[PDB]
Amino acid sequence: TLLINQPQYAWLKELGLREENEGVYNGSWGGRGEVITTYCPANNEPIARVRQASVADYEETVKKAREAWKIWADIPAPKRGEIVRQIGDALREKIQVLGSLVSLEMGKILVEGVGEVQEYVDICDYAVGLSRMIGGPILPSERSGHALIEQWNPVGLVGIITAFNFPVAVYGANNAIAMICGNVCLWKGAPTTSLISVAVTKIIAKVLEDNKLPGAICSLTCGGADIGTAMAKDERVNLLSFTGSTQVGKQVGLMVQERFGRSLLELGGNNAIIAFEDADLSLVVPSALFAAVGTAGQRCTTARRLFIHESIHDEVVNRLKKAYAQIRVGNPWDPNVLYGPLHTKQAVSMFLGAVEEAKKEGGTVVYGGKVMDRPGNYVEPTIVTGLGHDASIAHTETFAPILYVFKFKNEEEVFAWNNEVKQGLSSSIFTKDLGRIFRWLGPKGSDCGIVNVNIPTSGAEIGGAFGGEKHTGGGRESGSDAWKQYMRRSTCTINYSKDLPLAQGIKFQ
Amino acid sequence: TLLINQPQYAWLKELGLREENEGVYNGSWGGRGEVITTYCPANNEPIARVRQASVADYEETVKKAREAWKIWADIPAPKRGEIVRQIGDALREKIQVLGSLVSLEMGKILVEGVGEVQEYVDICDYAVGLSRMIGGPILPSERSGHALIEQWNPVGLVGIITAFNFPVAVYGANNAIAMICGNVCLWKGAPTTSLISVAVTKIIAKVLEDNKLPGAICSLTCGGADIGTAMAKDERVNLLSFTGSTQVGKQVGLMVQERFGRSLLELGGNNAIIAFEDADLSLVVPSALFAAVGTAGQRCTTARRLFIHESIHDEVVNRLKKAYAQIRVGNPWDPNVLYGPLHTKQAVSMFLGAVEEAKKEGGTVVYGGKVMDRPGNYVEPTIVTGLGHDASIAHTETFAPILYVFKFKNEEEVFAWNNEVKQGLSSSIFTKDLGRIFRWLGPKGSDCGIVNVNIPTSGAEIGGAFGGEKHTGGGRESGSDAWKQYMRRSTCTINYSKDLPLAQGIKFQ
Amino acid sequence: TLLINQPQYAWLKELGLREENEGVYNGSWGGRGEVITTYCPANNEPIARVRQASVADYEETVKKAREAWKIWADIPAPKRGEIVRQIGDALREKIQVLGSLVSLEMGKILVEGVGEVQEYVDICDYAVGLSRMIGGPILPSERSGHALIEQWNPVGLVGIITAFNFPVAVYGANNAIAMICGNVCLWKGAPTTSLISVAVTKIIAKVLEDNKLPGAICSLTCGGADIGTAMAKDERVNLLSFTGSTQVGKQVGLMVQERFGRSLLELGGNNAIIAFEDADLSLVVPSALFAAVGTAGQRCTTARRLFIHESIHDEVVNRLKKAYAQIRVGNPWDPNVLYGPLHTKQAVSMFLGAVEEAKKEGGTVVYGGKVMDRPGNYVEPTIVTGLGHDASIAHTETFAPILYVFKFKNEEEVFAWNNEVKQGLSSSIFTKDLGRIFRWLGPKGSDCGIVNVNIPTSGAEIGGAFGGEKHTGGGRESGSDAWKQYMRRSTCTINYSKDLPLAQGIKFQ
Amino acid sequence: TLLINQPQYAWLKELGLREENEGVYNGSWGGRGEVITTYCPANNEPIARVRQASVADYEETVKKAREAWKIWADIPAPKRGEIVRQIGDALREKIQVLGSLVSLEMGKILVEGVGEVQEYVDICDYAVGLSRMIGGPILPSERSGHALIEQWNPVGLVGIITAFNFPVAVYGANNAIAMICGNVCLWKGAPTTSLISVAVTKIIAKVLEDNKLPGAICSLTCGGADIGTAMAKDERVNLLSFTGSTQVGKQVGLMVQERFGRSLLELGGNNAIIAFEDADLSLVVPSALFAAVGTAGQRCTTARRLFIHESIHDEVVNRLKKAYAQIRVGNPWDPNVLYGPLHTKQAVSMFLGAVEEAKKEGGTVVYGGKVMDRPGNYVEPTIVTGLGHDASIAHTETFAPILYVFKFKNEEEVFAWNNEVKQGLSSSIFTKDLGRIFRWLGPKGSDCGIVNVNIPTSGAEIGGAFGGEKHTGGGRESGSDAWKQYMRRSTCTINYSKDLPLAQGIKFQ
Ligand SMILES: [Cl-]
Ligand SMILES: [Cl-]
Ligand SMILES: [Cl-]
Ligand SMILES: [Cl-]
Ligand SMILES: [Mg+2]
Repeated sequence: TLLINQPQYAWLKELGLREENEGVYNGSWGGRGEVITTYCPANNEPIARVRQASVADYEETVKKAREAWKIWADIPAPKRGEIVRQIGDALREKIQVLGSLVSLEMGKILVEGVGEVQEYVDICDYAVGLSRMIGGPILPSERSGHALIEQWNPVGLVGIITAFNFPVAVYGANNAIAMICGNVCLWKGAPTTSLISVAVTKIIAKVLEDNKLPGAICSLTCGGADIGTAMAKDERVNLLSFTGSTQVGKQVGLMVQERFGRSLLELGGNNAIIAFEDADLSLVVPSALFAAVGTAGQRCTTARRLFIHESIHDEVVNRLKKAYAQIRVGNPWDPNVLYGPLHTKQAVSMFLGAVEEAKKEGGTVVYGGKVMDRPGNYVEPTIVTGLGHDASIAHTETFAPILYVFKFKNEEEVFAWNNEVKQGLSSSIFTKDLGRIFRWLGPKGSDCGIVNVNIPTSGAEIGGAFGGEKHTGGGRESGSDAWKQYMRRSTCTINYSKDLPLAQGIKFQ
Repeated sequence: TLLINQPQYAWLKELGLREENEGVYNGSWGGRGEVITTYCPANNEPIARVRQASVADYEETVKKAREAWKIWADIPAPKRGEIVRQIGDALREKIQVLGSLVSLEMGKILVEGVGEVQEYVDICDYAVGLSRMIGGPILPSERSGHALIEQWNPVGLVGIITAFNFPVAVYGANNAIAMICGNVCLWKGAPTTSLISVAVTKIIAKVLEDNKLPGAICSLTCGGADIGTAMAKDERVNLLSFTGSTQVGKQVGLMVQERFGRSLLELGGNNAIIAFEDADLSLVVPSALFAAVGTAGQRCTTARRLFIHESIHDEVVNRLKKAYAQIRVGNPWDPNVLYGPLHTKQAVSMFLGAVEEAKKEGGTVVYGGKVMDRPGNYVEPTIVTGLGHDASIAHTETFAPILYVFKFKNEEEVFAWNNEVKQGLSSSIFTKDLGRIFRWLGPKGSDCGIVNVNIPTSGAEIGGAFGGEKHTGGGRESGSDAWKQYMRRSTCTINYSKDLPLAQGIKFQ
Repeated sequence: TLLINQPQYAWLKELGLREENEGVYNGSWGGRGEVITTYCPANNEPIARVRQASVADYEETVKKAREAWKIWADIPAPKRGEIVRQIGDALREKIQVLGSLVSLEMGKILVEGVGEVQEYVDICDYAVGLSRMIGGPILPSERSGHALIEQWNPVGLVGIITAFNFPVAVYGANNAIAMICGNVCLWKGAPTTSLISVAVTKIIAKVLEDNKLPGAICSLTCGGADIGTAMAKDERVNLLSFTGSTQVGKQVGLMVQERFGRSLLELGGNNAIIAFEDADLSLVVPSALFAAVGTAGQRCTTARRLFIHESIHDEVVNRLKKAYAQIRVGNPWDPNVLYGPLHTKQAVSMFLGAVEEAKKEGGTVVYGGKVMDRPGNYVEPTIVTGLGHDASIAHTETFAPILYVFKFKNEEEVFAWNNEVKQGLSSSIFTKDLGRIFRWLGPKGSDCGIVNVNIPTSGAEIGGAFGGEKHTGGGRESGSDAWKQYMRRSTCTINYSKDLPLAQGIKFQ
Repeated sequence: TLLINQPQYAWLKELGLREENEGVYNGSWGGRGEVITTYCPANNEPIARVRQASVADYEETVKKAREAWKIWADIPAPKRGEIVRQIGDALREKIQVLGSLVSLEMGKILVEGVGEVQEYVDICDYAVGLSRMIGGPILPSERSGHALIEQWNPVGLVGIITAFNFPVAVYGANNAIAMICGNVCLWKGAPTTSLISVAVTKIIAKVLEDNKLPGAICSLTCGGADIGTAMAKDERVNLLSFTGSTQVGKQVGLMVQERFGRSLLELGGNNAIIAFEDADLSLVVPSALFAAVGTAGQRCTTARRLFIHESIHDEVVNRLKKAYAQIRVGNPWDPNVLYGPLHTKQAVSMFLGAVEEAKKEGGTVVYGGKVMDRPGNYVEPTIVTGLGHDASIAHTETFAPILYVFKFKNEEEVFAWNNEVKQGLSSSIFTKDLGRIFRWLGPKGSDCGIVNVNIPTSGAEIGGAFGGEKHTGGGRESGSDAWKQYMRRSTCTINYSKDLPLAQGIKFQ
């Protein structure tokens, strides 16, 4: 009954996958923990199985990774970049089958599965350039005969815990940057995307092996809360990068702080689009639709709140309704499909509960709101009007395609309503007004980590630092100087002179 | 019997101090909490009194500071820099009496009290430059017709909790940078340096008032653990900068993390000097003496571990003992005095406790070890030989002038011994060897935030970022890009084109 | 008959000026060249005399400056910054009388004379911050056991030749930055602002002398084309910063290039304001008036071309005409005056010549065009319509308040018309259109060094790099990384390892 | 008799070369100028022919390149980076045959021909990273309601004139950087490496055409001084990057300055190695040998002056002589060969002239000094002792393997002797002394653009800016912020507020 044993899924074996897969890699493959089966969310059929990490596997792997670091940190950063360049090429060679696996096991449409691998590929090439650039300034000392230099050095072992919904690119953004910065990595992906984690690790492991480097430089320990909690408490994990829910990330952040470790937290979002009276509606309507229903509403950057100026609210809602009806639903890997399943049946339950709560709280479902009657975890993309902007359910991140629509009149109030929630990931205004745009970008504007104009809430690219504020946790990935989170700064004074310190009346020899 | 009522301390009134002083400033002066008397540690005589903050004082002050922020954040950063320039000049005008007050209330020698004010003065002038420079890059977007900009904006209210031992400069470093970054400040200094906090706040208040700015931009709430804990828990404190012990800072860090605030932690040190066989001993011996006994061993950067190559260990110890015997002890304001008292009577008891534990664990006191028979909190500067490097007492920060001396043979082991403690603030090697110097600066070298060569563990200047790693807490102050900790980064994509997104087969209006 | 001998102008002595002044400073004051008398352009009366540099003076001064450099370059940059900080304070103390001298000898209104000194003061404070920041990155070498560092070091002697119209601030921007970068300076100002040059040099000389530094660090050799040509040809002048006409600057550039020196060229402008149909006309009209008539049209950044969309052309011209009639003319040191005299009688004659040329080429004088009926070099601020945008006189920089007005219809054509002249200093558009703004800032937009939006052509501040492209010469002053022009870059590889190169089959010992 | 018509050289056809090759590419291939034949310097046999550019070819190519720029500058920099990435891959695929062509037509050994292609490959990958990074800062304006941004835009057409001795990598460093900065390029290579220029252009043209981009983005006009002089005088060539002799580059620099263009000059070297008394002689002797004789002394970074402390001078010379005798001479494609021919017979004549001049100026040839009796342009690598450090011939760059050896005693004199020549490219000291190393790197140290320690004068890598000072011309290539030379800076103030300027007593409408 496993999909991997059916001839039409034989392409899975191009990624090195089998009926039962080892979920631990440290140079050798293994796994003594519980065996997990992952399921295709489009049809609820089992794909294949992964043997997860026991405690003993975790111990063995952390030790091997930290021994590997002694070799890896001695490799000049540009030569570490060459390894990352080869990882990029190795991903390129498997981009179609890896993207297909992302679609099969996670459930996003094929163009987004492929696009996720391409993002990892492109971050590799960015990191190759960074590998010749990272460092700090040489500064003019106030002391004669002294140099003053800012050095940056790897922190050591970077633990990377990732979420189900970007099962390739979040790891990749952390991996590429941590690697060129001289760190070794230990990955614990989401249990429901274990095959993706194994497949990516097979690709990287071959590059490391072909370059005669210890594979534990990019270690893997598949598991769930058990392994993740161990990483959060483990003093040997010098930096823990955690992408996931605010609820879990809060506890991870506390555990890392308890041991004076470093954490990089990429947590929940509740992202608003604001359409002012002067907005180009032919831009607003498709922008809101694709940002709200993309990935079936399961992006951290998904648009979940849409504020529309009262003068245009009804027209925008009507136009969105007509466009929602045209969304093409199907298997996520099938041609021209725009909309696939939610990742789990529990996500369907949370969807239904939020729709019910919105209705009981005075909202009107103007489109969608129901489960779809087909195999897998499909729900209708949903638009809710009439709720108060401070309704409890509107302030909650429900990881599903529910778009709460609100009216506003004035700029100051709607900026405050963007900022009033606990999350702080992405935000967008649609307007032509020059002053409003720079106020939005200013100290009295959006409080989010991503602050966009005339592009919706998923508007981000690898050249910038990606992340959020407030309960989104404060970490950054990929661009700008995000690399500094993966290294330790030292401020270094070098006395190269023959000068002696003042004796201060003491008779020294 | 208050020193401020005695003729030879009449200079205290030049700072605006009187017998009983208001310890709350938010534009108005007040203080309805407990009245604290601070004492001169050189003679245990009371100086004057300060009315501390009640809960109601704290609440009123936080609200007024956040109201002032609405005004302050709208002032262009270069004009904020002009205010910080005037603060610098106002400190210059009072540098002698303020330095004298540091010597009187805190107990460090006069040149260091004056020197502490000078560092604040110099940070002000550095911040004036920064006020025309802070910001982020404009990046090349991959998207046609889009701009990509990294913006930086103030976090809002920066709470600043400071230690007794640098009662002017730690606050000043945070104040000057936080101000040009567009933040308002709330200061809670050490209770035993309350008069210093009041005096500094009087200087700043006059500058703000002369510029017709709300005084709550630089608010003061004197108090102890009650006020500091409230700040740690207060969601209105956007960044909490904490300088203090690791024990207290750990709890502050956890409380801030619990509420997804920002913390900047500057915690304990256990700083090593390492002298290799090729070291210039005429440089090593005075360097170690002044870095170990300076400020009576009460700098966070004090040298507390001295590793000496076995070939020169006995010679260096003998030379140190002969030099320690020449240290000039007396009132810290008297001319040519090098060595004053410890800050508190509790510090004297902690000193004696550590000396006893050192003896139990196998160490030998070769110089000092006892309380001096004189008024005030004077203890002998102390040298202990023969302890194992991993002795529990050697791994502890005892904030007293106790220098633990160790032998070593090879570079790899002694670098490891530098790194093996939980603290990670400052570190120094003395050597002539070019390769050893660059290895010390590299990934297998010192793990501290300050990594020095042929200058001891207090070698730092305002152009660099100041702080440590590990249990020193990770925060940075003053130079390089430390300013970014006082601001929030946004990555901003601006679509300025008339281009519409691809319709993806949906028919839009 | 000298103004300095009349009681009405006795304040001139507060600047150390006498009836006859030494125009050479190299630590000693002297001048064996021709004695020049400078005149007040508001009343054509002689002010006082300056003894200019002979060739022997020039030779002696260059030698003393280069000897002084040996001392100055050994002073740590932050301590050089402290000298520059004190220069800023000394300027502050004389700001009113020095600004008054700028008004008296050069002729601009008092607020602009004072404002020029204030700009120098604020550049000093900027440079104080830079003095702790200048330097380059430490980069990750591809070679094991090697460091790679980018160093910056002073070029040596920076010659500074300046124009009459900013007789304080151009020198100051070069002086403050060159000084913190470790260079010594040699100033040759405009002959007609010799008293200003002497007065500034007296202020700086006292600071240097008070700090026990050789005065030749900021040397002065007053003179005309002969001294300027000598500097252009002198291999001992490592960097020649030249501010002045394109005609003279072209020759200075060729002379410096012939000897493989460095030049920093700040040459002529022909700056355009473009008002689009959507512009705020209540912003456009005052912006254009003040940018066109400010300093009697004698700024390098003066607006000389005004392109107005055809739909609003007639209205904007009518509003400009009504406002020009209200310009208040008089002695530039009187506070109601917006508008002072031109700098020379020749300038008045050239104004008249340009007006006649504009009429010959088909232009209509709609306001002004004539000399004013009063003593001093006063001309009417002048507006000319009906010329072709490619009229010869419109493409010429005439240093007089003549504003040439043109119609346009389309964005691409008017951007091209902005760009079609040989000058490339400043440019401004007035518009509300977001896309037009970013196209103006982009690769098909303005070709100038200053590219402004809704602020006119004088919109610049010290935090940015100031300068132009094309025949404006390409140099930059003040902000961003302009400091790099005053230093030499080295890319430094340091092998700190014991590794030997591969023998490649050769037998070495 | 053409090598390309012989079966042993059929591999040349892998580069698309034939008996007679078009030497003009602008999207179409042509060439109506003179047909040049290039010869193998190892045996003086003709290889193949190239049809060079006539004036009409040049004029059409410049126009086509500037038309192509309209498309290219509108492509986002990251997407321009993607093109450069594919150029790197296309070079990778041809690296062996292209390296072999460099050895055949230029004459350097095969590992260096391949290594030159590899440097271009790695610059492409570095540029891919930079394509997401280039830009300037957003700065904090002193003006309320204004933004201040530093923009960078392409200059347009970058003409690239290259020397014979790095016929791939110099072009590639300029091409990759100019391309990601949004410029189109026009290449005129050395006439004696025309086949290399054609082969590289064939590789790039295929990438451009495969991407449906106009081929004139990377245009080629093969020719000699006629085309190069036309480029130097052509106002349509916005930046002219020139690599070549100081003698030619001086005139190029003057012609570009005459038209207020931009030049990037990479001119001659006269690079010194200095061996101090404490140097590692097992490091010095091989370092000096390989840096002096590598590429038969035809690197711009070749070591030409060797200063040895008097205490070790005779020993180092004796060891160098014994090592020179082991240099393996032969065909530069033969695997066992270290030393091939000079590039031309004129180079042989210049070598002989310099050897006899050195003897006439008092030098002694202690090794070599003769032409080799064999086919091709072979001369003996040569060592000359006994010249004064200021002998005219030692101050001249003779592009041939002649090493002039000098004694010295003290550091200050030998630093001055490094600096006393007109050239300023590279420089190296060998020493263990920490203070001497930092003095060498400081303001009283080396005046060159490359300043090395314990690595010889060819020690450079792509992460750093490459170039020299003084008569080396000042330009930089490849790393750090060298990219700014290929773009134009604008300083942009944006008033986004509704604020109007102060009326200054004028009543506007
Ligand atoms: Cl001693
Ligand atoms: Cl629509
Ligand atoms: Cl040898
Ligand atoms: Cl008006
Ligand atoms: Mg003139």
